[PDB]
Amino acid sequence: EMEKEFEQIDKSGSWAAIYQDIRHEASDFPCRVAKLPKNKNRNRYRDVSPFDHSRIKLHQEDNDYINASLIKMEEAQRSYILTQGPLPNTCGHFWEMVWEQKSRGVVMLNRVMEKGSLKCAQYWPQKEEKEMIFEDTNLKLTLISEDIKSYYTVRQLELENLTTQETREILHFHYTTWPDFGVPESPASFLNFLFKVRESGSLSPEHGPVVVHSSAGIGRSGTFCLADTCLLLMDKRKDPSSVDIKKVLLEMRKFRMGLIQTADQLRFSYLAVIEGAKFIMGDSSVQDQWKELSHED
Amino acid sequence: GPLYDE
Ligand SMILES: [Cl-]
Ligand SMILES: [Cl-]
Ligand SMILES: [Mg+2]
Repeated sequence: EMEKEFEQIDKSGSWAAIYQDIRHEASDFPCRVAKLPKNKNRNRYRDVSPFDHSRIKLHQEDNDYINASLIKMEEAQRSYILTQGPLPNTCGHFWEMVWEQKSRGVVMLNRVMEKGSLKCAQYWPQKEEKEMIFEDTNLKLTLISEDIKSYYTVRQLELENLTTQETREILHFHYTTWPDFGVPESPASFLNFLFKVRESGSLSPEHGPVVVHSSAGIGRSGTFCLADTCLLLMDKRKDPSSVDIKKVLLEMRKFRMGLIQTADQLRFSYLAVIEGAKFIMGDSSVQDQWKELSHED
Repeated sequence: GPLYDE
């Protein structure tokens, strides 16, 4: 089914039509808290807000608002937190969320500067000896080490809660070559990165939900989570071919608006899942073939 | 404000 559908849609040049139908059929729920006048400076884009029903709340009497949503894929048995790229005044709120939700990993799919414009604050330290202290939420964040590859970087960060005196290791999975409104260089380089996240244990149910972000926390981020989710379903279902990508994406859109921003991201998502299915079907060797193909040197 | 889609 899935692979035949990709064919017919490509044959038809109907990607745009298919993607527009998704847009038209997506959920609409209220975002009243996001829209409160006091939260204007907590929102990067006017047109990207969390639904009230799925918003992550900060453990704060002051103002519990962050632009972040919990995507809870019931059949897949995986949750993700999708958030915007934090603003200069929200970096503290970001790491407070990571802390309160017990996340292990943060997946960043954007750069801080894209096409000449600041898309995301510099929310993590670039140098070991220049740790960050978030005064408002009483957190400290230290770069321990990093592993730079050709198209992504993995960082080991230590997050300390200054109130409770506890520390946690956070893994930062940063895809540094995925353009805004664009797609990865290939399914293999995408999968190699996704499988690296998976193998780190950051997506395990013993931790809180991964935080996945881009600039808005919907386009690239949507692409990443939809692939992962579909590949999970492929592995759980009696029939691996029953996975309907369009349905899985409308399901995710119940939780955060606007996931997958272009038709070509939608198409890439299908490519990824189709290729990724070789692993799921049992051929655990193809991981090594993605690694080599991705040119991570 | 800025708009992500556009
Ligand atoms: Cl208000
Ligand atoms: Cl960057
Ligand atoms: Mg140095």
